Amino acid sequence: VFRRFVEVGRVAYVSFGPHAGKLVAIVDVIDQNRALVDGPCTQVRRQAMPFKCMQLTDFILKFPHSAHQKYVRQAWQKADINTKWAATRWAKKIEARERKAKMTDFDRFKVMKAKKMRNRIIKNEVKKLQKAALLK
Amino acid sequence: SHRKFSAPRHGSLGFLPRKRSSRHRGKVKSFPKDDPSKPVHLTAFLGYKAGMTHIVREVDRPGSKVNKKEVVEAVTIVETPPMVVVGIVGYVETPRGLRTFKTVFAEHISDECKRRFYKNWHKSKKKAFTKYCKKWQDEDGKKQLEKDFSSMKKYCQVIRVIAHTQMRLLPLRQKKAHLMEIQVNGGTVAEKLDWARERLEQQVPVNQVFGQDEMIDVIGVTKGKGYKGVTSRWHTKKLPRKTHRGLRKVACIGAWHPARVAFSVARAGQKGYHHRTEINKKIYKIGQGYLIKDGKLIKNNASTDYDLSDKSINPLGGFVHYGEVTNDFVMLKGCVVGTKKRVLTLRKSLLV
Amino acid sequence: EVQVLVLDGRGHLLGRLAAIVAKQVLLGRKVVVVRCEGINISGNFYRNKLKYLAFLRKRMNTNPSRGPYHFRAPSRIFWRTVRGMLPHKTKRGQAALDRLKVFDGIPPPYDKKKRMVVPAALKVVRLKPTRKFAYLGRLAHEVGWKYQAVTATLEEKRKEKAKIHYRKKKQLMRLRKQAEKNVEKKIDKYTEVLKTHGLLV
Amino acid sequence: SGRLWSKAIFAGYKRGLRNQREHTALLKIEGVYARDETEFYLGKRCAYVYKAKNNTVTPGGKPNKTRVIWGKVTRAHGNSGMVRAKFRSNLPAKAIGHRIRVMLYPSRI
Amino acid sequence: MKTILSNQTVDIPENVDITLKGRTVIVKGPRGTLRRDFNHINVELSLLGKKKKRLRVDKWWGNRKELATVRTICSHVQNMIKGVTLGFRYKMRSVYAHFPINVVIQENGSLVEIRNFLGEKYIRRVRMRPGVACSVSQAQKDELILEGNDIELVSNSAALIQQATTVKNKDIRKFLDGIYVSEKGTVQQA
RNA sequence: ACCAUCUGUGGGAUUAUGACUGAACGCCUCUAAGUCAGAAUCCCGCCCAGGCGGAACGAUACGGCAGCGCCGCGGAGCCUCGGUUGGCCUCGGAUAGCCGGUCCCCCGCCGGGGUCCGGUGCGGAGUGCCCUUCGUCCUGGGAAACGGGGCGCGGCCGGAGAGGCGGCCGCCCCCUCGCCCGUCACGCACCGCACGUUCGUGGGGAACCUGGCGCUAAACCAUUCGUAGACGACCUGCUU
RNA sequence: ACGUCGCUUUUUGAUCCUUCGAUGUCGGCUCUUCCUAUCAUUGUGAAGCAGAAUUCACCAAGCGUUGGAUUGUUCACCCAC
RNA sequence: GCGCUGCGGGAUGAACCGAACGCCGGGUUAAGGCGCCCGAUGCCGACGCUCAUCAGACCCCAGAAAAGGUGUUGGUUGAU
Ligand SMILES: COc1ccc(C[C@H]2NC[C@H](O)[C@H]2OC(C)=O)cc1
Ligand SMILES: [K+]
Ligand SMILES: [K+]
Ligand SMILES: [K+]
Ligand SMILES: [Mg+2]
Ligand SMILES: [Mg+2]
Ligand SMILES: [Mg+2]
Ligand SMILES: [Mg+2]
Ligand SMILES: [Mg+2]
Ligand SMILES: [Mg+2]
Ligand SMILES: [Mg+2]
Ligand SMILES: [Mg+2]
Ligand SMILES: [Mg+2]
Ligand SMILES: [Mg+2]
Ligand SMILES: [Mg+2]
Ligand SMILES: [Mg+2]
Ligand SMILES: [Mg+2]
Ligand SMILES: [Mg+2]
Ligand SMILES: [Mg+2]
Ligand SMILES: [Mg+2]
Ligand SMILES: [Mg+2]
Ligand SMILES: [Mg+2]
Ligand SMILES: [Mg+2]
Ligand SMILES: [Mg+2]
Ligand SMILES: [Mg+2]
Ligand SMILES: [Mg+2]
Ligand SMILES: [Mg+2]
Ligand SMILES: [Mg+2]
Ligand SMILES: [Mg+2]
Ligand SMILES: [Mg+2]
Ligand SMILES: [Mg+2]
Ligand SMILES: [Mg+2]
Ligand SMILES: [Mg+2]
Ligand SMILES: [Mg+2]
Ligand SMILES: [Mg+2]
Repeated sequence: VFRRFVEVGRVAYVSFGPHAGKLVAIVDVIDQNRALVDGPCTQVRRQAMPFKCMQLTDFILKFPHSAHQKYVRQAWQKADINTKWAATRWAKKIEARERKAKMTDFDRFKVMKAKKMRNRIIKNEVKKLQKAALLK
Repeated sequence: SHRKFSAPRHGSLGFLPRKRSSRHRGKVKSFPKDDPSKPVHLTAFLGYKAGMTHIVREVDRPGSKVNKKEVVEAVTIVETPPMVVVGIVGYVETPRGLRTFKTVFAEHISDECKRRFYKNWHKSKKKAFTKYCKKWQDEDGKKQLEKDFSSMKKYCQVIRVIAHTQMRLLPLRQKKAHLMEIQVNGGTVAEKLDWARERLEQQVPVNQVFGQDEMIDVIGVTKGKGYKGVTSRWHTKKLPRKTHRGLRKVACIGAWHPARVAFSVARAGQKGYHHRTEINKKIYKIGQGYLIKDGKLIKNNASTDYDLSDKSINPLGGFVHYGEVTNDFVMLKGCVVGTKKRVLTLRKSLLV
Repeated sequence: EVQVLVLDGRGHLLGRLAAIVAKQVLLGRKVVVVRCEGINISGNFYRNKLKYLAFLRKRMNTNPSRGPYHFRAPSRIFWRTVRGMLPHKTKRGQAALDRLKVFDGIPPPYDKKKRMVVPAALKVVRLKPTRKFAYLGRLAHEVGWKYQAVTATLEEKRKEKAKIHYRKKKQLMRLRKQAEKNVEKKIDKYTEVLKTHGLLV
Repeated sequence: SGRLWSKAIFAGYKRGLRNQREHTALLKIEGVYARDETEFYLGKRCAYVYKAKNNTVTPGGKPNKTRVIWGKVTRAHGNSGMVRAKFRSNLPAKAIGHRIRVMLYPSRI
Repeated sequence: MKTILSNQTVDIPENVDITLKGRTVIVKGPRGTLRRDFNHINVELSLLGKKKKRLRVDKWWGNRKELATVRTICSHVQNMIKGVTLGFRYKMRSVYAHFPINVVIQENGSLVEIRNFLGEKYIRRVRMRPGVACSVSQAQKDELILEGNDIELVSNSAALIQQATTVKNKDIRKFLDGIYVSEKGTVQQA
């Protein structure tokens, strides 16, 4: 039933802590609680990091365990995780949250005017589909 | 220290408090469980304690010393004139219990039943149900009543008929009728309403509720005795004759600790007039009331297949402090609670 | 936040939920707890049943009518748990206690309202999967609660009605997704404004 | 027109367990459930708005039933978004659990 | 410690179909269908292979106790595979010193009436678990044949009969009277 | 008056224990997960009482022009209690999994199941969604024209767990304004300042005026009864 | 058995903290409740348990544990059920 | 040290732990705490250990021993 496994090369998204919001690659497993992570292209140096702050992604890199950061960086750039991650809905949901928290007072006014109008265009078309289905 | 010799406690704590009953008419605290397979039937009836006589009968009890031998058994005569159904009440099963859903009354209500609604009938204008009865005639009322019956059909799980006794047929000073709710068991709820609607304003004889050779329960209020001491109320041992300050007492009403008198200690107070529910009172005879046949009066309800004497259940000179029993009666084995003239609730057995 | 906080009791731990509720009613915040029969208690059933039977043994010896009242209904058990967590012998605590309503099952009007959970009291969150737990409904039914079957029958009726309402919502939502695709040209420019500020993905 | 003030609850007075310091009030502000989030509200004017029987003068209006005790948020309290406030008169105990208006001024944002 | 991984795999016969609905195991075979629910055990069940099927039970990070259920589930599944292919046949023998134990089968193997156990005028009415059929052996006397697909139902039905015929207030070392399970086997022989 | 006579009761989870399936520990094992039988115990029923706990139903004050009910969100004013300062109208639930959408089979335009396709750090997202307040004038595009607004009317359907609420249709009147972006200027712009904004035509006690519709009682004492009783209370009767 | 670890406050001691401007002392009688370290009765396990009887142990205090001679007696002892 | 002494904590308490006291505001602590009563963990606290059909839960302090367990978790000495 499981689909995402902790393994050498698995790319994880850091949820909280000093490196919150960054991707890392699992280089080695220390024990049941900690793993040796290394984000060379994401500005996270090699260090121990608990599994409690890691969210597994659907990305696996191919490098042997405890390899030097050079080989982790080569595999990271070879698969080009940075652009692939940005194309995912996971990252898009993240950036949407940043934009929403970044809305100025003027932006909130502009979004509301758009909501007063778009939801209203959708409402009429819903009512039309109500009536069309009723006759049919 | 422990009591030197063991002895059972005097009286039962399961009949507390020993207070005067809040009701004069016996209350059915539990009606028999409903089996929809059984035909639609009433579960209870109201009667009046006329008095007691004794009978003679042959006992068919294999292995007994009275097998095929005649015995004398005391029986109680309960006068049960037919009851009139004047209303239907519906109940809905709620997580807080059973809730009275809707009540529908019949169009015509006798002055016997209407007396139950008034503390001083003599001074009243007897206006009860005068505007309600018009619902059965007005077109708006007829629809409203039909909505009530359909809503009771759709939502209620317990259906009861409201029935009253006919005090005009009894030899009592009281003319105010005792009204009670009688649960209707058997069938589906739809069948219960159909059955109960027909019986509206109709009379129900006792032989349609109970049968011969049936174990039934009798519910009523015992005979009042007034304020009684512990010797009579709880049957505690009388103290020695030399006892100063009186001897019809309980000597020790509790230990030093706990420093309060407990509820389990015998105390003086009200005795009798307590609501009680005695069970397994066998029906020996369902007697017929006085009948007029082709000019003559038929009153030989006390005649058996072996004593063809044309006599009524009434003892020579009439039942003492009750009167003459001219209506239907039920002959119950043994004694039942209440004085003479006490109204008794007859309920079907809850057991198998 | 809401004027009246309606909490589904199902899947929640009795004491944890009581602590959260007790604080809220002390801070104003009228609270309504429903499905108290669905509340769970940590530890195996027999241990918890022993605990409540031991509660039944506590009666004033001289006069049990004045002694502790053992309430059998799951609602009243939870209500008594909350009362233990309040200063109920002061006017402040009593006023706080009046702000709490507890119900077995979901009675009207709360059956047609959105019900909120408390993840700090949820059994799936607070208990390890290998620990035994007890259902307040079964525990109450075995200490003298009479209406386990009636509540279960009425809850099944309510769940039938709520599915018809949900099928209607799924039909309405399928239509609203259809509506957006039909008028996308007329709402394109408004969609970009929402996408620019993260209101849509 | 709109709310223009933040909702707060008069949770209780500054206290240990067996000693109560009524000159200081503890306020809970909705949306503020961490200590680091309280820095916005420090120094903001606070109002306990109630009604009495007699009419009292109203600034910029006619006399009505409304009275106010004016205060100000002084510092954070605990790790959970509570704040301390001092009012020009000690808050009456009947107000515990009631609404305190946390203003948007004195503004620094 | 907590072991990282512990798995046991059970084979599946070509004539048996197993489907998984989460932790619910549905086993279908010539003799019928058996369903079991394993929601009380936190394990991962997977089906492997297409030409020949294979069920694997996975447990990650379990303690000594959680580790023990891995073989328990596998044994239960193998029993279900046995039930739908060959079935279960629990043979009971009636042992009596003086009073023969008279067993009559009613309601097509659903009710077993036991008479004259120890000379008692009490007739024992033992109701078989659903899906379990009891019959009196024809080859050999004093023998009962319990047949069913669920080892647990068939064996519990035998247990109900065995504890029905219990000697009380007597030295049970003597008085070896009752119906006892003598053989555990299968309706079909492989 | 055991000194006569009658009546005394059914379930459930389980204890001890005995077991089933079954690992741990290739065997074994009543136990670890799972399951069964189980008793003067326990809990409930039966039975006694009946909450500063509810329910359903009846009747609701007259020749005085009186008392009352209901409607007309009728007209004001009075005293008195204040809190609050948008709404969310709902699947069931799972958690070693879940959510959504389709092409076929059977339950009868339903619903269920089997595939298949998506989503899953939940975006068909409560970290969410909906609504939105300065008003008006001139004036042009969008959007809409299947449109809005009326305790305006009448009717229908659904809701009983505590329904005390929700929806639909027919007609009449009314406006084509309402919502997005533009043109156009105006409103006390009260000269920096607090209790502003809402629910709200709030709840309660009255005292008037105003129009319509509607109603004409019972309780207690006294008396009586004696199925009752220390006194209260209680069961009763008082022109067919 | 030799040893050895405990529990109880149903005996007696030890102590003298409370009460000497006073807490009525023994025993019985009456009455309620409670404890279990269970005599009986319900369900059971074990035996040097064939049956009957008996003994040991478990769940268990729901229910019961009496009538007398002598004695002020608690306590004893006997008669009888 | 109490008596002669309040005050914070120890629920409660003459002696314990902190600390000794004019009437107040602000700040900070001690001992002790921070699920709710009840101020403070509403930290995405860390690493384990433990399932109790009499669990356990904080000086004084307010209940327990010898002895035993194929419960489980570590560790020691050997052996195949
Ligand atoms: C030898 O037996 C006894 C010795 C003395 C007392 C009386 C005392 N007991 C407690 C009190 O100090 C005093 O009571 C009274 C009222 O004086 C009773 C029995
Ligand atoms: K004594
Ligand atoms: K004012
Ligand atoms: K003395
Ligand atoms: Mg004794
Ligand atoms: Mg009842
Ligand atoms: Mg004398
Ligand atoms: Mg009880
Ligand atoms: Mg009770
Ligand atoms: Mg024997
Ligand atoms: Mg046997
Ligand atoms: Mg007698
Ligand atoms: Mg049973
Ligand atoms: Mg085995
Ligand atoms: Mg067992
Ligand atoms: Mg069982
Ligand atoms: Mg206001
Ligand atoms: Mg010795
Ligand atoms: Mg002394
Ligand atoms: Mg004295
Ligand atoms: Mg004194
Ligand atoms: Mg005294
Ligand atoms: Mg004596
Ligand atoms: Mg014992
Ligand atoms: Mg007892
Ligand atoms: Mg003598
Ligand atoms: Mg001195
Ligand atoms: Mg000194
Ligand atoms: Mg000191
Ligand atoms: Mg202190
Ligand atoms: Mg202490
Ligand atoms: Mg200070
Ligand atoms: Mg410290
Ligand atoms: Mg504390
Ligand atoms: Mg707090």
